[PDB]
Amino acid sequence: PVQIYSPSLFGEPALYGSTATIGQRVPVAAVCMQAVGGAQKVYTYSLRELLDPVFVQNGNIIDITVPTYPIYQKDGSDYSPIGDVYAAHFTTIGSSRPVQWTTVLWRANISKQIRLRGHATPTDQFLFFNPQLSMSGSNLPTTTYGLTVSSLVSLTERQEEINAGKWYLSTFVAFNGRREFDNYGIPFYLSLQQIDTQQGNYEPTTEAYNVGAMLNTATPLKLHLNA
Amino acid sequence: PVQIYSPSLFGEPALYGSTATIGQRVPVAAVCMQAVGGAQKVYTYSLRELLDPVFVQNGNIIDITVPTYPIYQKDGSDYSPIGDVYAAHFTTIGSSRPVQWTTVLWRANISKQIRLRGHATPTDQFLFFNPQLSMSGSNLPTTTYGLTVSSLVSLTERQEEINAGKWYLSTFVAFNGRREFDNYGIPFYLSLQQIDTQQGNYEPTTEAYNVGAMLNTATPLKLHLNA
Ligand SMILES: [Ca+2]
Repeated sequence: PVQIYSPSLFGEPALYGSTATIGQRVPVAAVCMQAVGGAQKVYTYSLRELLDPVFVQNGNIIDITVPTYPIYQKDGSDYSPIGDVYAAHFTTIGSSRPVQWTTVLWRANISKQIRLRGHATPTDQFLFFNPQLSMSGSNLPTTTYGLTVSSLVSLTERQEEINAGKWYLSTFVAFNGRREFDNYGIPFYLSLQQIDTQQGNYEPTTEAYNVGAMLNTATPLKLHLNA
Repeated sequence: PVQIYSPSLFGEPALYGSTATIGQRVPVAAVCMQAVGGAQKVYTYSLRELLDPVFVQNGNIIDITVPTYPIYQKDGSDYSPIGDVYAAHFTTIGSSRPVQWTTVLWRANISKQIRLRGHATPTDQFLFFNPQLSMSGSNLPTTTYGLTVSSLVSLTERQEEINAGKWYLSTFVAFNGRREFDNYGIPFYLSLQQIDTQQGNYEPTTEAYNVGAMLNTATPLKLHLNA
């Protein structure tokens, strides 16, 4: 595996999860990941710049760009490649109400405006594990994580800028979803039902740190290379 | 300036702030930072182990051990050294209600049980910038940070184990406090008043990520060397 880190931009949002499919509905415009040699697809609105990443393997800084699979945009009925994925990692978060989180590291190969827009009927929800300060009695606090699920919305049309050569994170998450496909052993999940916006706390996992689903201090990303 | 990152242990709490002083009251047992050329001191119960840290300076992994100042424990009236500080950084988060935050990287020089015990009268409060998913209408969410302040408590006696050779983070924070002293340029602030548990949101800063006051994705700590 590759350990990944980078300074964040001023006010740059943290990684999060989005869903945009209910029944047969799909978003009008979104970031798409289709399986190699397959027609299956998942969607996302997650697009996070890595301002200046650093890649580390087995304690040594390496150059990832010295077997990739592309990442597309869906723009209406028109899919188009926007970059290539170098590493990805998946993990199941939770027990009786699992959240499947797939993070992919990719480098844009075109400097373009990426349109995001949900289906006209509200279908778009967003997921985040918000770190909380937990106190039981008069002891040292710990960090718990709650699952924040936004209410259903129809994502207003918007333009997001990507630049050739830059690195980007993109999650593909699902709430109690199905195994749609996998790419080089990394599964990709999809859920098709509205998510109850009332959710409890989720026990932390060391893989949720690796995929970036739960924030922690000085904790780098850690994904599998395409192999 | 050194970038630091590390994988977190299973469920390891994220960096938080602690205050333990009101008026002339000081904790019974806590981690102490003394001015290199003075008798001034600040206190904390923050003590977070870095499982397997990596230090990066100007793009390259470095061995930071090849001018340090000690970090002590206060145990009753007794003070004793427990480690040596290799890097530190300071920043203020907020305008009308500022929070002074100093993070110090240090390596333990003894393996023993460190005593934490607040004053008998409640004096201990803890502070955390909890990352939140905020949504304005039907648009992409952002990450805001609220200021979680625990209620006044008297920290129950406890023992925290440290091991010589391991790396530990420790914060020294204040809520609209005074600059007690500085160690190799990095100021250390102290607050001597109970903190109102009702607080608002704090706008992001790049320094908050570097010192680790606000969590972000794949974002390392970045502290100054001792010079
Ligand atoms: Ca002693």
